[PDB]
Amino acid sequence: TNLVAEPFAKLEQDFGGSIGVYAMDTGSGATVSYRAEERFPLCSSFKGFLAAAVLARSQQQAGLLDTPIRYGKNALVPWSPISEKYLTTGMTVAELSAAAVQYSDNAAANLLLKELGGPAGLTAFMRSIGDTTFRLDRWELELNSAIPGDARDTSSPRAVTESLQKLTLGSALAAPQRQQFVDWLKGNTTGNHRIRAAVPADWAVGDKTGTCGVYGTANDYAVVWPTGRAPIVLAVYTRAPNKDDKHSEAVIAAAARLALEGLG
Ligand SMILES: O=C(O)/C=C/c1ccccc1B(O)O
Repeated sequence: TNLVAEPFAKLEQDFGGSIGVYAMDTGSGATVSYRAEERFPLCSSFKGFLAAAVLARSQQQAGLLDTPIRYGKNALVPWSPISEKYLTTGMTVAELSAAAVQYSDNAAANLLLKELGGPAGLTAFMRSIGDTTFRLDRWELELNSAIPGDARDTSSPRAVTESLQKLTLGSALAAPQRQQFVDWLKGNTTGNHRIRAAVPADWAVGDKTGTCGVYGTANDYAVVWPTGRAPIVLAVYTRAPNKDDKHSEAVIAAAARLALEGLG
């Protein structure tokens, strides 16, 4: 029997679906795992790793991040509020990356995906950092279908957390790029009701959300700096068996609380 897991099982039963959690305390090595190796749809959470992949490329391309991109209306996608706002001015690669991370801007994400060689190019970047689980197969908005049993556009909570650690705290990015990735995550605007709702107000948090909508499917991953302590990295993913089942931000926050409470 796994007593640590019982509150998570109760939570997912109340929710009406499945919850996957992995959390790592980088100071002690302590972890919390629940369905941590199961696949869940990435939804928009892929956009954080997209931004990291762009940052990695910028390490060999002088001024890539500062390069202006003058996209047209044909690049726009529903829920592209930053891209629409800057349509008449253009945006730099860095601004597109920040929009994808901090507003889940769909047009910005697809524009950057194209620069990287599409979903397979982002998947290849994740392979290059040692992530063998992540797979992106489609673009926005098709990647949100979240069909039960479909492995397209999925990863696992553990693989997400391990890759997030490598990119934000480890050596997968050069230091200036690691810091930029962290800065973008800390400026996210979409996650106030998810992992951020689980952490004490004085702790610093960088996160990236995902919401497929269908099949009760939504998620969040975060790096969390408790004041004066080594950071925690964690991922919380959800799904549900019926297409019209609704996702729950409260369930994501509640799972994150249990993860923080369960850490040594
Ligand atoms: O970050 C979120 O919670 C939502 C992102 C989003 C919004 C509209 C359409 C697609 C997505 B995404 O999850 O792919």
